[PDB]
Amino acid sequence: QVQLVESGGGVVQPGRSLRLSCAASGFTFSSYDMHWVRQAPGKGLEWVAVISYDGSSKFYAESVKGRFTISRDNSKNTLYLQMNSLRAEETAVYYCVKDGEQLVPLFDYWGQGTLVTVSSASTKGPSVFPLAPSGTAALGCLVKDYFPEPVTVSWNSGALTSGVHTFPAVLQSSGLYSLSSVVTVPSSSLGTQTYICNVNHKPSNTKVDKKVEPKS
Amino acid sequence: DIQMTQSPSSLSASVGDRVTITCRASQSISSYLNWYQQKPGKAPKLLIYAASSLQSGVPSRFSGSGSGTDFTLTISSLQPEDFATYYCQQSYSTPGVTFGPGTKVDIKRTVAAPSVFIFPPSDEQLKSGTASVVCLLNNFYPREAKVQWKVDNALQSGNSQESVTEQDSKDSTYSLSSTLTLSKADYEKHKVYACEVTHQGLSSPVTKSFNRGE
Amino acid sequence: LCPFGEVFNATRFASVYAWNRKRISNCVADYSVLYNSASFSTFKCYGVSPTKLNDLCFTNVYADSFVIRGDEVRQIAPGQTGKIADYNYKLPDDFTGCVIAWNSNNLDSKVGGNYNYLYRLFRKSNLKPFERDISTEIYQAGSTPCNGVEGFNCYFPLQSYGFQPTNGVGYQPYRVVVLSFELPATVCGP
Ligand SMILES: *[C@@H]1O[C@H](CO)[C@@H](O[C@@H]2O[C@H](CO)[C@@H](O)[C@H](O)[C@H]2NC(C)=O)[C@H](O)[C@H]1NC(C)=O
Repeated sequence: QVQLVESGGGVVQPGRSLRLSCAASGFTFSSYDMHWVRQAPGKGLEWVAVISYDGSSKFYAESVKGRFTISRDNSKNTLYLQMNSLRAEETAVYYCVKDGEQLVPLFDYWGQGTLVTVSSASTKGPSVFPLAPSGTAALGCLVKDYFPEPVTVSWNSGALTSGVHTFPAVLQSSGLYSLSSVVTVPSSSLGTQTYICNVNHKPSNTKVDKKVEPKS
Repeated sequence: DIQMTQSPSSLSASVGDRVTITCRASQSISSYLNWYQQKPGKAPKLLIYAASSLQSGVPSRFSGSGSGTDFTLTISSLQPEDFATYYCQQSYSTPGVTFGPGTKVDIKRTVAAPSVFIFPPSDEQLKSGTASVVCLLNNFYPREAKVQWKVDNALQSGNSQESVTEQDSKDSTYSLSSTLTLSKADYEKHKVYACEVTHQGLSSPVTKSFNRGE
Repeated sequence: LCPFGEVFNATRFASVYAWNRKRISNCVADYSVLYNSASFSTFKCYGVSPTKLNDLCFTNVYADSFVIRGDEVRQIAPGQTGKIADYNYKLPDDFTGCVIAWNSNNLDSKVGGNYNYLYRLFRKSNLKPFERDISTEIYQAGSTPCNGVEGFNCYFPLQSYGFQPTNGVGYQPYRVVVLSFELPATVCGP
């Protein structure tokens, strides 16, 4: 019943600071070094910092030394990680981690993490454009040029669900996100049937609808 | 600086298989080596620590061996909730700790060529001032496939971006979308657009193409 | 106590070719005095996490100290190569201990340039782990013997560091201390 719960994530502009926080329970927080390890969006894992069981020693990965300060409070059973002068390439999920009773660090219990998105990109809703068709056919929508993430896409207000593939987003040169969702349908239906994708972006209060109809 | 490399970076296995992942260290790290399991969207969970000894609550079909620079993780009899990505981690240099790049294990199944579709830019998109051409590869296995954009019989590189789905729950296949991101002004300058796909389940490559216009 | 004060705050250090060693036994090792100094530019530990140091028992403590220039400090670790890790101070491949270093252009850089600090530039073979070599054999870099006389393809093996106060971030003097451990025990912290 060991449990860790990160807080304080979100979008931060390059240069400015952000402070993360972890509330820990289910073990004697008193005597267990605590670490922060981060995972870049489509990448792998990188240790960031460690603080000892009492706070006497703190150590940083040499790539965040002098920018990040780690700290803790044993009465609050919480852990902190102040990030200063953040760079754009440091967007990732940040996990707090309980050490495991060995002479060297090992990562015993992780917890689920807080996302940190570093980008100067202004909030924007997505433009939606159709991808239209002409045996078995395929059609879709391109959801383009939006920040921040997420967007969610359904088809026919949820009537069509089987055969949908909504793809992972791609962070493009602009700093904005772009995505497409496609559907594969019997071909015979393209004439009578109607296919309409709905897109929804809560952080811009945009609900946009587009109808995908064959061309010429 | 101490670098960890793992092999192979992709692995397809069936349930009931002996599975072997290897980690390799740029130098002797003795046996301060740990292994993690991560599933998509979840956090990493510890499997093996100090090279060889097992975490509590971890099934005994996991084992890790070796020391020095070469280490192994073994699933002696694969089970269905083991399909995940596995990492190693050296903890010798401790104000310089490093991980592997990861090895993903997915579900092995009968090979399936992709269905190729191509989407010229929309009428509405060109009105705004950019054109995007999407090439869709649909419900294929294995994950590993090649997509080349040819525009006027001239290969393109570096303005295509792509995404791929996780292995599907039901049919255990992948689907991919290559997106060539351009400009309306530059879209005009060329007339024949194509997207060539190479895959194992394709005896020879498949090209799908359109002419701007017609 | 264990005499870390005499090791780190020591007024003079050795040239890296003649690195100095002090045995440490039968005392209490107080690392809290090291942790507090955020003046140390390097502080890595091998075999043990530096946070767990005041909590441990050490067998064969040694504290090696010397001076090198900054962008050479990275050769003070297992499995390195370069002039320092091959011709001056070579850590083994199973090293257990801590390597601490700090910029010291404040004390070892002199107006105009401090040449007391030296290093070996040539050697007929690589150092063995923890070997100290203070010889001044002229180095036979040629095919014809040297007869102990300096010249073309006959080099004095030791060279000087030019520590002007005006040096780069990477050409400045660094003081390094290497704590060698083992895990009866005569050294334990609180
Ligand atoms: C090197 O000398 C300094 C100066 O005496 C020592 O620093 C003192 O340490 C105590 C306890 O850590 C502090 O309360 C003092 O305020 C410190 N004074 C200064 C000027 O820093 C330091 O401990 C010595 N280092 C070693 C390794 O012996």
